[PDB]
Amino acid sequence: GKGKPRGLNSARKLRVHRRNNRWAENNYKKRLLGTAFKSSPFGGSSHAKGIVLEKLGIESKQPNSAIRKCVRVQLIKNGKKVTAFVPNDGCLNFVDENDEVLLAGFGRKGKAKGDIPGVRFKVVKVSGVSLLALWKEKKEKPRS
Amino acid sequence: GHKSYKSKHASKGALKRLYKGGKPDKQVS
Amino acid sequence: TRSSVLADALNAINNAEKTGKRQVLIRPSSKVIIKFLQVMQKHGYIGEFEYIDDHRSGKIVVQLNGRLNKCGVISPRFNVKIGDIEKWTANLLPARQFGYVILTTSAGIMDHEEARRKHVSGKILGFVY
Amino acid sequence: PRAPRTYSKTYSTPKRPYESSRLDAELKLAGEFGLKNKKEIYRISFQLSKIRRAARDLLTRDEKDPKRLFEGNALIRRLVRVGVLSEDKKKLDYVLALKVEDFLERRLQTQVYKLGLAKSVHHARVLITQR
Amino acid sequence: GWVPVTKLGRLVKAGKITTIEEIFLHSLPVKEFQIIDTLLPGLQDEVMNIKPVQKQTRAGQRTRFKAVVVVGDSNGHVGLGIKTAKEVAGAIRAGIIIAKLSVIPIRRGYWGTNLGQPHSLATKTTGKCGSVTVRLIPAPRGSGIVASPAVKKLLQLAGVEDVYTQSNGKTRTLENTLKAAFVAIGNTYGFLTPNLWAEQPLPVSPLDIYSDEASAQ
Amino acid sequence: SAKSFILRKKELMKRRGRKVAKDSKFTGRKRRHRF
Amino acid sequence: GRMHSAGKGISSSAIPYSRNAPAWFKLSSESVIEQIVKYARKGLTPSQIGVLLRDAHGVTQARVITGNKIMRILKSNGLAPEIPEDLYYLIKKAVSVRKHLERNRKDKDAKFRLILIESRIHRLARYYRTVAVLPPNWKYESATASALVN
RNA sequence: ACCCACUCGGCACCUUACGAGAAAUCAAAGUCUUUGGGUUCUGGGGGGAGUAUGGUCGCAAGGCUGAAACUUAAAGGAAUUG
RNA sequence: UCUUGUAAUUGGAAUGAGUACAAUGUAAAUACCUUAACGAGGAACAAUUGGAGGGCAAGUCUGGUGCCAGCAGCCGCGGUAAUUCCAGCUCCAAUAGCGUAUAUUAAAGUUGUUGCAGUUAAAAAGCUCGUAGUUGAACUUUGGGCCCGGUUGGCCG
Repeated sequence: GKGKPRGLNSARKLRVHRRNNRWAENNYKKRLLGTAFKSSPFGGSSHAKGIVLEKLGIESKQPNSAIRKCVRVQLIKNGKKVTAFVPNDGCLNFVDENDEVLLAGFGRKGKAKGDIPGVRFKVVKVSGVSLLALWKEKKEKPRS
Repeated sequence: GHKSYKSKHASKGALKRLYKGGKPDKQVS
Repeated sequence: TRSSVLADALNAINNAEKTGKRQVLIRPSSKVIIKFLQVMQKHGYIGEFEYIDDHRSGKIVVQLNGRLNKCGVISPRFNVKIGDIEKWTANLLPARQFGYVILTTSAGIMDHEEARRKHVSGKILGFVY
Repeated sequence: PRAPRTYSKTYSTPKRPYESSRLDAELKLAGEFGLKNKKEIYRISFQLSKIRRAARDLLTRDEKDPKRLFEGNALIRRLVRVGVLSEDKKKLDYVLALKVEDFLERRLQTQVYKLGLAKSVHHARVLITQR
Repeated sequence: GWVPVTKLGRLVKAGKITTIEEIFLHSLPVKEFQIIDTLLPGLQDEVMNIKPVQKQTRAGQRTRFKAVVVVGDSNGHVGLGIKTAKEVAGAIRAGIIIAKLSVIPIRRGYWGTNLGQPHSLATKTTGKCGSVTVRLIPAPRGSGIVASPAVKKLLQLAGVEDVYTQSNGKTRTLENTLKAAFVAIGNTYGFLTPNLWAEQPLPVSPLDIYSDEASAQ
Repeated sequence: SAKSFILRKKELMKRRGRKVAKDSKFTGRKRRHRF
Repeated sequence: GRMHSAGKGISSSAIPYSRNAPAWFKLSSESVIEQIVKYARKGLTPSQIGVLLRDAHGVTQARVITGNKIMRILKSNGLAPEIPEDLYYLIKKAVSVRKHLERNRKDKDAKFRLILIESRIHRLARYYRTVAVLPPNWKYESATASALVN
C-alpha cells in the first residue's frame, strides 16, 4: 500500500516524483530560481552599503514616546531604496544626510525588544566607523 | 452558528459577492 | 490481485497469534512458504505444520504455540550485499542477540546468523523475532 | 603549490550548552583539577568519544576477525601504557565504561600533585609552567 | 499500625510471602497499597507536577489539584499515578497511593554481551498515549540517559543507566510524556525474549493453599 | 504593552504547574540599552 | 472480481480429487473419441460438446476419460475453426450490439457497453497473436467483423 | 406463497474494543516507531491568487493547465465547560 | 580537640611578557630554541564579549526624568500601548577570545527509499475504458545411506 510504487524497477518514478514535489518547497524553489539575484534589495549579499536620504519620525506614538525611528536609505549598487532601523536615541545625531552607512539585516524579533513592522535592515556602521563604538564613546564620526 | 465552506482558492459565487461590489512575461536568454 | 503469496501467509500468522488463535489455515502453499516456515520452526518460533495436498496449489495448517513476537515479509526483495546484512538487522530487529532476518541465498533459504557463517548473501526475504 | 599541512580541531562544544546538571558537573571537575577553561573538559570528552566510537564499531564486528584483533589489541595497549585502564580490564567491553575523570587523573599536574611536590592542585599547575 | 482490610492484607501480615516474584508471576490484581510498604522498603518518592484545574458551576467555582507522582526504589520497580484532589496536600498522599498500586517490574538487558550486572533495556520498545510517542533504544556502557529531564528522572528512578530516547509528536504535554514512557517500560516486561522460552514449573497460585488463614475472621 | 503581555502569560504557568521567578520593578524594562 | 464491473461473484465448478475414471462409467476410451468427432462434424462448439456428453452419456469430463482435452482432440483430427471459441463469441456479441446501435442513435448505454466489449476483444486478441494462434496482426476492424462471423 | 436450517453474492443496521485516532468516532479510518502485498492521483502555513502571462479546446459564456514579486504569525480542526 | 572561609593584617619565595651581552638560527638577516644583566606588590605588567517571563544560566536590586481629571495629602503608593525614558548595582555563560548579518546542515519523519499525509485540519481526478510505465498464482532432484579430511569448545595435560 502506502500510495507509492515500491517494486524494484520503479526508480524512475521515485526519482521524478520527488523532483516535481520539491518545487512546492520554499528554500529549494527560492534557491534554484535565484530570487536573491533578481528581486531582493541585497543582491544575495550579507551586508550592503547605502546613502541615507532623509530621516523619518516613525515614532512609537505622539509626544509620550518610546523613541525608535529611522531613515530612508538607497543602496548604492542596485539603486533600490529601503527603510532602515537605527538603535536607541542618541545615535540620530550621528546619522546626518548622505553619510554612506553600512547596513545589515535585522531578522529575529520577539514580542518585545523591537516590534516595528516593515523594517528589516538595521544600520551597523555610519560613515565607515561603527554604531556600537560610536555610541559607547570609543571613536568619533567625521562630518561628511 | 454554521460551519463554513472551505477551499484554498475562493469560490466563483463568493467572488461575485466581492468583485461586483498588458505586458507579457519574459524569460531572460 | 494476489501478487505475493508470502505476504498472505505471514499476515495470516500474525493476525492469528495476536487474537490468541491456536492454529491457522494458510492458502496457497509454496516452496518459499514451506522453506520459510522450516527456518521459523527449527528455531522454535512456530510448532508443527502439515501440508494439505489437493491438486491445485496446496494448503498448510500451522499449529501455533505462542513465543512469536512478530514475523513479516520484506517486499520487494532487495539485493543485499554481504556487508549490508548488519545494516539491515539494526533497522528491523528489536535487539542485537535474538531476531532473525531471512535471506534467499544461492545456498538455499536461510537466516542471517547461518549465512554469515557460510559467508553467503543474496536477496532479503523477510524477518522474524 | 606546496602540500597543505593538515589540521583538525581537538575539541567540540556541546549541543545543549545550558543544563544545570552538566554545568555543575564540569565545574566540579575544573575546581578539583585546576582547569583554566572549559575547553580542557571539552578536549578530554572529545578524544574519549573518539576512543569509544572506534571501539564501538569494533564490537559490531564478529569474534576472531583479524581487523578487530589487530586494532582492538592496539587500542588496549595504548590506554594501558598511558594508564587509563588497569591491567585487569584489558578487554574491549571495559573501554566503553571509561570515565572523563580517568583521563584527568593521568595528567601531569594531577600526577605531580599525587607525588607530593605540590601541596595543592593549583600550585601543581603554576609550578609546572614556571619550568 | 496498618489494619489489613483486603484478602491480600492477610497474606502479608503473617509474612508467608516475602518476594515479589511469586505475586507478579501470576500477576495478582492488587487493590491496596499498604502491602508494599510492609514488604519492600526504600521506595524513593519524587513529585513530578502539580497544577490547579477548575470546574465551572452555575453560580460559584469549584477547583481541585491534579498531581502526578512517580515512585521507585532504585532498581527495576516503578509506578506512576494519576490523582485529582481537593487540596494540594491530599493530592500528594493519594498520588503516592495510586502510584505504588500501579507498580510493575522492569526487565533489563545488555547492549552487547551478557556480562556483569545488566545496565540497559533488552528490546526496542515504544509507548503511545494521545499523539505522544516515546521510543526507548538500548545503549552501551557510559552512554548515560539521553532523554528528556522528566523521562531521565523517570528512567533514573526505574533502575536503568544506558538508554537512547528518541521521541515523536507534540510532546510538550508532561502528563502524557510520563505515562507513555511508563507503558513503554511496562511493555518491556510484556515482551517475550527467547531466554524465557523454557516452560514454567506451573505454580499452584498459593493464594488458595493459604486461604484457611486468609479467610474472614 | 510589553508589561501587559509578560504578566498575562506568567500566571498561565501557575495553572500549568511550572517554576517561575517572583517579580520586582524590572519586569517590563529594556534590560539592555542597545548598541 | 469481474474484469469490467464491480461484481465479485465466485460461482465456479469444483473438479474432484480423483484424477482417474470413476468405476461405474467403464464404457471405453476410444468410443468417446469417435463420439467427439461425430459431434464436431455436426457443426458444434467445443463447450457445447462437453456439456452434452455429461448431460447424456455420463462422461464426467473428457480430460480424464480420454487423456487429452477437447481442443487437442479436434485439432488432431483437423476440425478446428479459424478463430478460437471465445474470440468468436465476443465478435458475435459485438456485431449484434453494433447492429442494434445503428438502429437506435440515442442509446447512450449501448454505446458504453460496446466500448467494454470491444476492449475485451483487443485484450484477448493481443494474447492470441502473442502465442501465435492468429496471424500476427489480425486487425479487428468494425466493418469486416460482420463478414467474419457468418 | 409462508416457516425452519445452510450457503453464495449484495444495500445497510445495532453492541463491543483484540486494535486505531487529536477527538468526534472507525469491522474499517484495524492488521503502522514491533514502520515494506500491488499500483494511480494529490498536498507541503495564510493572503497576493485561480490573479498575471503563455499554450490549448469552446460560436460565446467559459473551461483545462497555471506562477512570482511583496506582505504576514498565524491559519485551522475535534469535544465540553460557565 | 583537627579542618575551611573572611581581613584597605603581614611575610618572604618562584616565573615570563619585556629590554638585552653572546651564541644557535639564516644565502644574509628577523623570529623560535639556549642564556650573562635588568625586569611584580596592585589605580602593578589592571581581559573582554554577550546575556537575566520561559529557551535559559542568571534579581521578592537602586537612582533620576516625563504623564496621571487614580488613592492619600508632613510623606508617599499605584498605574504610565514612556512596547519602560535615561543610568547604575548584582548575578550567569564563554574566554584571548566573543557577538551580529547572510547562506547552508542538524534538530526535521516540513521531501519522507529507510520514513509523512489526503473522512472532519493543505490534499482521492465526476465516472468508467485504455497505451507506455510499474506489478504479476502454484508447479520440474526432494530425501536417504557411505566413508574422507578440516575449525571451535572442552574430559583430558
